[PDB]
Amino acid sequence: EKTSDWYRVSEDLPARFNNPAWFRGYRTKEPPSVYRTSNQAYGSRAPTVHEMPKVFYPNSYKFSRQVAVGGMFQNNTLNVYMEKSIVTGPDNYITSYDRLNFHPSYRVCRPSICD
Amino acid sequence: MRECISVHVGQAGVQIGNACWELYCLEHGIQPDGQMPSDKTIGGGDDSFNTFFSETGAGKHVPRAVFVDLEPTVIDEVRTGTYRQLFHPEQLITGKEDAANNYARGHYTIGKELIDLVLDRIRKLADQCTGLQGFLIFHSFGGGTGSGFTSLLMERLSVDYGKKSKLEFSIYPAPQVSTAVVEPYNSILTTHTTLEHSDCAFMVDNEAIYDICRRNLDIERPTYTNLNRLIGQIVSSITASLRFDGALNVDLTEFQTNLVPYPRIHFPLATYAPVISAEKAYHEQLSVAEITNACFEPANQMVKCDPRHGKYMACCLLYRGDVVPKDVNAAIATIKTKRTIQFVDWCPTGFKVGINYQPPTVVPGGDLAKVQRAVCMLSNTTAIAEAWARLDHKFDLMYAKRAFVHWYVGEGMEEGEFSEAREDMAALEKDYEEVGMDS
Amino acid sequence: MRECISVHVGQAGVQIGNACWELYCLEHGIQPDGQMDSFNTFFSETGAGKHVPRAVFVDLEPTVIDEVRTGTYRQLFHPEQLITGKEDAANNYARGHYTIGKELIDLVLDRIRKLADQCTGLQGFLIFHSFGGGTGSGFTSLLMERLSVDYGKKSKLEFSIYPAPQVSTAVVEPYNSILTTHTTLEHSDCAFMVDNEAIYDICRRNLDIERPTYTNLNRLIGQIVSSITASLRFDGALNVDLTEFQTNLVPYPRIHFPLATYAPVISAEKAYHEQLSVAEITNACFEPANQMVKCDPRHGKYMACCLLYRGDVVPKDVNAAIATIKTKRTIQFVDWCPTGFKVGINYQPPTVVPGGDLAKVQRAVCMLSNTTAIAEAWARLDHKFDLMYAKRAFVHWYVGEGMEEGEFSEAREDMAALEKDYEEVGMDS
Amino acid sequence: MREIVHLQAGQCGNQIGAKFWEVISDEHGIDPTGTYHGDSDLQLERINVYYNEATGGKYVPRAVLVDLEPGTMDSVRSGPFGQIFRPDNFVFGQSGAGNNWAKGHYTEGAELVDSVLDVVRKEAESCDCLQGFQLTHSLGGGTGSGMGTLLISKIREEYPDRIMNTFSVVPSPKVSDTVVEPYNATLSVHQLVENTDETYCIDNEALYDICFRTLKLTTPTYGDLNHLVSATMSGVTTCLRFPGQLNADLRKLAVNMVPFPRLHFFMPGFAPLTSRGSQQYRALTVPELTQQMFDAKNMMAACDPRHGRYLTVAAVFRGRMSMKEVDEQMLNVQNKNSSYFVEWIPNNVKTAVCDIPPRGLKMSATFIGNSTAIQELFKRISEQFTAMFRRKAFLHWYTGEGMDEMEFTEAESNMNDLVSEYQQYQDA
Amino acid sequence: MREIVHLQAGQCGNQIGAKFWEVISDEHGIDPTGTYHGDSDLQLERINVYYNEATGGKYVPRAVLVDLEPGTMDSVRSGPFGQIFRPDNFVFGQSGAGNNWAKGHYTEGAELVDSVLDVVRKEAESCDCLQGFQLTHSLGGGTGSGMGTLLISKIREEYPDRIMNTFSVVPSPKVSDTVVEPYNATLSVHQLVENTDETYCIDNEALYDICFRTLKLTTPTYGDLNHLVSATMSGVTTCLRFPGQLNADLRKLAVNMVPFPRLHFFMPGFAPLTSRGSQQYRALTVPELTQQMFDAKNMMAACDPRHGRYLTVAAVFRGRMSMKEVDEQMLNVQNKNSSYFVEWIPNNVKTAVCDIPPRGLKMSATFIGNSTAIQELFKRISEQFTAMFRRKAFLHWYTGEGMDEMEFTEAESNMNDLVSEYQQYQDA
Amino acid sequence: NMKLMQNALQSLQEETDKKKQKKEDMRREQKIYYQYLAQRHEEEKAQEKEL
Ligand SMILES: Nc1nc2c(ncn2[C@@H]2O[C@H](COP(=O)(O)OP(=O)(O)OP(=O)(O)O)[C@@H](O)[C@H]2O)c(=O)[nH]1
Ligand SMILES: Nc1nc2c(ncn2[C@@H]2O[C@H](COP(=O)(O)OP(=O)(O)OP(=O)(O)O)[C@@H](O)[C@H]2O)c(=O)[nH]1
Ligand SMILES: Nc1nc2c(ncn2[C@@H]2O[C@H](COP(=O)(O)OP(=O)(O)O)[C@@H](O)[C@H]2O)c(=O)[nH]1
Ligand SMILES: Nc1nc2c(ncn2[C@@H]2O[C@H](COP(=O)(O)OP(=O)(O)O)[C@@H](O)[C@H]2O)c(=O)[nH]1
Ligand SMILES: [Mg+2]
Ligand SMILES: [Mg+2]
Repeated sequence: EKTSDWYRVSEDLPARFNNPAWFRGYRTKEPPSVYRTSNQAYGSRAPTVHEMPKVFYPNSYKFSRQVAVGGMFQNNTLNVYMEKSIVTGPDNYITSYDRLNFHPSYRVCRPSICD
Repeated sequence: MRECISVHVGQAGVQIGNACWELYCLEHGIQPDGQMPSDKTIGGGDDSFNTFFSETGAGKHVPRAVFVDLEPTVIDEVRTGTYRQLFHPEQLITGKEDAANNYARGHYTIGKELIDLVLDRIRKLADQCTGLQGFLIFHSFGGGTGSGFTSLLMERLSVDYGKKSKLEFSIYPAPQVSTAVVEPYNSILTTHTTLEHSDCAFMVDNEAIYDICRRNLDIERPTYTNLNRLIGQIVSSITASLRFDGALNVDLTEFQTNLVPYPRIHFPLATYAPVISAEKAYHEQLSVAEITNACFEPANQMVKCDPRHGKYMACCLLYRGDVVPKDVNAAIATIKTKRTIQFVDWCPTGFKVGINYQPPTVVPGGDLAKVQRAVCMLSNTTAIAEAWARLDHKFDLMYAKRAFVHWYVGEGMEEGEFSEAREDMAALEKDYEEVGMDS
Repeated sequence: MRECISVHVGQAGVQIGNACWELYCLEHGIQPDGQMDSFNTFFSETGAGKHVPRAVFVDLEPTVIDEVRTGTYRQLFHPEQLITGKEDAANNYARGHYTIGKELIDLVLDRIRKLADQCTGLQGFLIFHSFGGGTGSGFTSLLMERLSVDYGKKSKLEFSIYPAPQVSTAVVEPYNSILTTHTTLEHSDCAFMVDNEAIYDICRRNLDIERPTYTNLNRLIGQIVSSITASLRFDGALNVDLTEFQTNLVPYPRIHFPLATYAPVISAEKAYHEQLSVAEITNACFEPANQMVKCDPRHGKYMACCLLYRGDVVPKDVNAAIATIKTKRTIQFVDWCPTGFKVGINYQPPTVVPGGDLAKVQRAVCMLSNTTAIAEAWARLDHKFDLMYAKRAFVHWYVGEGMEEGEFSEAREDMAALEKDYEEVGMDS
Repeated sequence: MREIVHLQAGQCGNQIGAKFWEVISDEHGIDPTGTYHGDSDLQLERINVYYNEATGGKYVPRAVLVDLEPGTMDSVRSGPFGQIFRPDNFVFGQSGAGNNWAKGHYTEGAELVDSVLDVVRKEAESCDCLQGFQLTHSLGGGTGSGMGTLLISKIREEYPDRIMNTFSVVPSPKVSDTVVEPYNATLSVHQLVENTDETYCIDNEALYDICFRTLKLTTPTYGDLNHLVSATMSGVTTCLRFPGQLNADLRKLAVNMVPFPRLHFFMPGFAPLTSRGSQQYRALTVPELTQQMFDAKNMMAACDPRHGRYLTVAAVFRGRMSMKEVDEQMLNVQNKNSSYFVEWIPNNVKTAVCDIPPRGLKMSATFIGNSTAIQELFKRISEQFTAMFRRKAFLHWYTGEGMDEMEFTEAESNMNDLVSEYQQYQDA
Repeated sequence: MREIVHLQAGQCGNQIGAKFWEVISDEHGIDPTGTYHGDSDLQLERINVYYNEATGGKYVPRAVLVDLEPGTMDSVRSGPFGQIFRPDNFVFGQSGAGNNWAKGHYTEGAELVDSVLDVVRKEAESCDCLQGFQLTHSLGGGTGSGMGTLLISKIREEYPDRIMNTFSVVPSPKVSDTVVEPYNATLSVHQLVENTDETYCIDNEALYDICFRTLKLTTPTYGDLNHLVSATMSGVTTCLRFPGQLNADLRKLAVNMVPFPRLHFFMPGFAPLTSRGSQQYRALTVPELTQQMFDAKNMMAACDPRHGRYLTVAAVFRGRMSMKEVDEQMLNVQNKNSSYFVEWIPNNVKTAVCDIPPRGLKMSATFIGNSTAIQELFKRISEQFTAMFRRKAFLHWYTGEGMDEMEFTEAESNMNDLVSEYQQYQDA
Repeated sequence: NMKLMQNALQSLQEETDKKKQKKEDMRREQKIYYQYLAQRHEEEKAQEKEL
């Protein structure tokens, strides 16, 4: 009564398909009578250990529900962004404009604004 | 989320639905009384039953289906049979007095008292759940409520829903094997709605299933239970890519645009290839390239028309199980190598391929075998034009002497509807001609 | 790459595809269950380590299928190849070709079209039937007619039993055995004839077994068809195939008629003496006073000689024994072949079969010569078709379904031209 | 400071790109939980070209994953390295494209394109300086080819001076797997010739002949064909992240390559691809790596480039090698073969070297060829579109929602010239 | 430095070809895995001629094995040494050869000629220089003739300067192994004369001659017949490969032997052969070695040398040996009889003496001899072929292959002038 | 380069192990299922006789 004993399996199959004895709702193998209607032959026997599916690949949707709850992302923020710098320094900060913003090297001959 | 609704009509369509809902219940873990039988055991990764079941408040799954009949006796075997504790008791709609092999009864005078019930019960089902890929109805041509109420259901269901897709499943009369003399009068005249108001209308003959069992299987004298089990493995292969994931998966939208060229050429065939007796599955291989060469064999079609006379417009292939994608592409180019397998001059591509990882399940007591591989070959073919050529000849031979007409004309049917149906099918014998010649 | 997919047509064809497949299935280790890559020449594979021999059991008489299937080898020859007709053809080319022959082509198409997919590179078709029976002369004919249209240049060789001039089994048999070869000269590549009188001759004087059954004659054909197609399957000193002698034994598309002879026909009373040397076994081939078609070659042309060998073979004694054949002149010299030989060597010695007929054998050689001796002994059946087509006998069952009387003389002029060209080939080049 | 953003499009791109982050994170040394446990020290020095920072020293990759069906996003999140992606960065619709390019361009996908760009503007805000975006899609289906194009023509308009890069699965000639392929592929090249700075041609039939004849595999599934593309996308931009001698970035490979601004359809290939039986038998030297780059088998597009002249040729070598063996071995190609090379460019070869090899090899390369044989699959796609469109085979599934028919004969106007433009530059 | 590429085809070409690189690796000393097993360092100088330095101390065959039938591939991989062989160098066809030149040269040679030629152009391009070249194949069988001589002409266009050469096997002219082998062998040597530069031909009748009467060893298999060739055909390339006192090339011996580049037909055979019973009776001196190549007791090929005059002779040696009695032995065979030597040209010999002998033998040698005796085996072919071309029987196979009856008459006049060319060079 | 060599051989060993495992267990499970078929067939025959 244990399908991993009888057949090999993929180890992620659920316990319902692992243990076939729990499907108690099927018909109970009545000995035949003459008044035996033919449409009652549908689903007349319970599944056994041989008929259980070896592998199972169902489509989970838990992550998709828990992400698409509400609405998708959309930008409703004010326009916040810093225009960055071309040179790599943490002290040197020049852009397309304001090219004269840097720490001046200490010229000895004259103050640095005189070229 | 990705659901479908299965609407069953008539005595043929109910006994398909006794076979389908047996077989979807085996594919999940569901017992015949609901009750997902896990008892205090933990599990994670599920919701492969949203496409055909609904998990309710008590933990009991109830499917989405309405069962429509105009006969009381067929449905009341379900109400007392094993599956009585599964269907909601409003969803087994029962008529009162039957159509009795009559389009005019099933479409003009008896379905008027019942159509108000079913369109309330469908709208209860669809408002309940998110999306809708499409309905999958089941009917039969050769009977009254199977083709009368079905012709009234489809005119009303295409108005108020529209853009949601439909499918259609048919039981088509044979050349030889018939059960009624009313059979041509209503298999001609049911096409005024299965042309305008169906998006795909699949075609199944009783005669080839009567012959495919005696030749592939070691079975003789097969009854109607064995016909229902085979068509249950088609509907559980078209919709298998919705539930169980795969490398290449087709939804109901996907193969609709790859298979019908023009909007009046929606009459494809279907075949199931690895049909084999469970003794014979021990013997042969049934490889990945064996079972695709079998789809085009004239002995293993579904409607008795010779496939070596028409030209194939399109093909959709629905593989199931452990299939690798290199072996599929080795198979298809071998078919285009052979030059007795005919494709239309404006279609060099030819094919649509789907692959699912779920193996085809077995049914207890079923004469089908357990095989790791399966395929269901959909095709639109010019050879089905030669299948109405044995039904127009059985209609005008009837109609000239005006036999069996006085029943229809006394029920609100006018005589201008008979000959209007004959020209609307003799028009379609040119639509399947005019796209046949080369340029 | 080595696979000879076959198809059986006939009670004769399926009895031969029982008792030659005895040695075919004891050459490999398949016991009759079908369970456990030389086997892949014949046997397919399932998923689960089970086989099918790539063959079809076509026959219209419904007795041979059940009688073969009720043997030991029940589930070995698997039951979906078993193609059975409802009523037999019964010495009638018209029944077996037209009114019943057209009924099961839709079956034989499945069972020969699906077999092509299961080999790496398909070699060709050996086929099994007979000539003195109508459904073995008809479906084989229509099989060749459809299949060489559809496929074409694949290898096609025939196995059959030809009426030896002393004794036969049906009355007007020179009719039905001469109509059915209007397509074997068209849609096939080669042909084997083995008459059972030439085996009744040898099965007393070379094995000391008086009173041999046809199921004892069904095993020396197995000891031919072992060494003929067994060179494909096992890497010998020179790995020779059947497309090889398809090319090599055919000088004209008319004269494809080889002569089959196998060396070890020795008793257990005789096995105390033969040394199994290459000289004595190739003598047991090329002395045709004890071979498998009953025609003495001493008025024939000694053209093309394929020699296959299985076992404990040394090339220096092979090239000494074929040189020893070239010494003596009692096998004379055809003009346009100076040497005209072939050496094939295989390293699996043949399997001694339980319930078999002879003792321990180490060494095997089989020969296929092209010789015009049986081509000129075709003239006896050709001349005695005329003695029964002088007086309009038995034609009425034929003519009802399509053997109209024009074809009966069409085949006559077609096959008188064959002897008229045999005479010009036998005129010295 | 030069960083890029890796957009993923469609269902074919989500098999490529989900395998792309299991190759980069192997290289940069990140666990599936997102925390650095690596060996060397310069390995995370340039981690910010691709990745990003979070709290507590955990690294998240940056991307945006689009689809029109919600099934793929659950498959990516349950992958082996599927934990590290941010859950905000997945965007997906509710109804699939159904292999319809028109649905994925007008009616089913245009609701989504206003929500992908809000993710993209959030990732492009975080930069120091963008080198350029990056996209991965498929030219055979509906939601990769429609909406994945509609991302391109709207990103390019609002970021006009960035180096857009794409990776395209070009449809096969005849071994094909969709009936309505040529309507899907000819309607995408119409918008892909004028909006991409480079675009790569990845045949799915040259990606099987590699896996049979030079790797000798037995069951080549999709799990490793995503890996063969995902080694080329890492190989082009190794110069961006890691140091070396003669580095060449994602942009300096574009300038040297495209001579006229409509001819940017390349054909790539990866140099050491060795069967596992012959791993013992390959000799590690620079000339033996070069004969694999120019072999006709390791072309990974649908046309053999011996039927014409290469226009410009790249070679991005990786590892430790003398750069005399690099610049001599490319010269010996241009003299032994001379008719197969355009003679109004006097040197057709761009080279590059970096010092950090792929994990598990001594050295590797990435060939890029702008061959003139690429007109050939442009003819075979266009001939299977002018046979459908003679008598309007499948047209009513596309026309019925708002695309008129003249945007189909406008496509071949913008397609049959591009066949000719390779022919006039083929010779003289 | 000098390298050699190898092309090899078919079944009989493989069986001779599997044994050759088995006994190549004896003197090179290579592991059955492939790593170094050298016993001295003078044996490891120009091992690079045949082997590429695969890493690990490894070495590989620079050799291409092709076959159109995989059923004789397993005779090669399951050999005693068949683990050296590279799997990329294997390429295998699915259609059978059919024991036919015309099927193998026109029909089934057509599909795989590009696949072999691109691989051979791959391996030969990485050479700094290709010194010599060879092919091991047969003439009595189909794809060894068909695919064997087709591919010599296809590289002949691309590589015309480097020296190609042929190790071929005439089928046995005494007892046949196919009935009509004048159709197979003569239609394949018709391609072979202008395909190649030189021709080596051994026949099995000279091989069965030695083990019967001379070696006193009964029962030889094809592993014994492959031991009088696979050291012989490595026995001419000695002085290039292992360094010697008087070192010589492979091309330069092919340069020094002739003043007129028209004709080229040799016959190989190994010199130090005597019975294992006579192993200790008969090891005396180096004159005992020279009294074997000169005498026809050693038959090299099927043609008998006593029939006609020799325009030249050549005698190579391995190992340290004398000089004055090298001068003696070329004089004492001149004085007693001068019918072998031509009476016009006095000087014929090319005595290349090496330093390194093989293991187990001290004074090794190999004989290549040009005379007018190759005429004899073709003359009975000109008694064989004209008996079968006057009736035209098996040509019914050959009409539908793709050719007419005019290639048959024209090719025989491409040989019947050479028989006339040999017989008037022999005269005067 | 040698550590690459052992990684190659390790992948060879893993591949042949997995192939033989799949062959062995799937043939055993086929035998089990066919014994189930024989049992159910004989039970249904007894049902026929009883009716
Ligand atoms: N394939 C298949 N066809 C069936 C089956 N049962 C009935 N049919 C078909 O159904 C046809 C009868 O039409 P129905 O749909 O039953 O019409 P009806 O129910 O008899 O109409 P009313 O008697 O007025 O209720 C027959 O011709 C059969 O071909 C079945 O189980 N399988
Ligand atoms: N040697 C040999 N001959 C056989 C065998 N089976 C049948 N025959 C020969 O076949 C001839 C008549 O049998 P068939 O050819 O099968 O004729 P048939 O029974 O009418 O054939 P079908 O009607 O098609 O079944 C007789 O001459 C037998 O000699 C066999 O197993 N071995
Ligand atoms: N290279 C590669 N191609 C794939 C993969 N999966 C699917 N494809 C290709 O994608 C094409 C169809 O893609 P499709 O699913 O329609 O893409 P979509 O329209 O974005 O959903 C086919 O030609 C397949 O060859 C994969 O993992 N790798
Ligand atoms: N010396 C030698 N000869 C061989 C070998 N294999 C085959 N042969 C010769 O090849 C000739 C024809 O052999 P065959 O198999 O038909 O040629 P193939 O088809 O090209 O391999 C015969 O004369 C054989 O003696 C071998 O290993 N060594
Ligand atoms: Mg009804
Ligand atoms: Mg019979």
